[PDB]
Amino acid sequence: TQLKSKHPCSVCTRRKVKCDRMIPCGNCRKRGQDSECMKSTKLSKEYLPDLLLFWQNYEYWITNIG
DNA sequence: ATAAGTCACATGGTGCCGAGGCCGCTCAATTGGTCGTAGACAGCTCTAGCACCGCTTAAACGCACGTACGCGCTGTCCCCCGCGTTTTAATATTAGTGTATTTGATTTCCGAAAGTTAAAAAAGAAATAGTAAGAAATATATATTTCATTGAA
Repeated sequence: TQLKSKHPCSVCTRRKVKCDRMIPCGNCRKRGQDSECMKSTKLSKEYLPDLLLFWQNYEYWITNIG
């Protein structure tokens, strides 16, 4: 779930009958609109570890050598 | 006779404090207006529950008889109370921790409210099957006829 804000959907704060706290929003999923979710603040992970693996090769061939 | 100087004397004026009066600020209470809404009021037509009466009889009252249980008497036995003397925790006094409720603040939740809108359904008509009564089909028992056979006119 990864809930760290516990703050309601800003577009959904208008009619805040429920708040499922799901990403992007349970109310938006009921509403079927992800674009409206992006318009608000509203507080993708498998590429960071491979890039860190790649960093070791980068700093050896740029900073140390070259 | 008078200008100038002395001495006291009576009053003018300026200043902070005290007491009374007015005013503004705020909060609560009260009342009038207003308008959506509901209740009183006629008004009408309909169910519907008494008055009567016949009647048929199930039920009820009355008189007489008796015996099944209510109570009274008398024994005999168990059976809580009454003291007397030991035991034993209730109980009031501090007290300390560690829960356990309560109050503000807030912030995210949940349903009253209003407006459309579609489904459940209610009434009425038609189909159809259940059931009872009637008529026909038929199986069966019995009389009747006819022929054969064997004994009488």
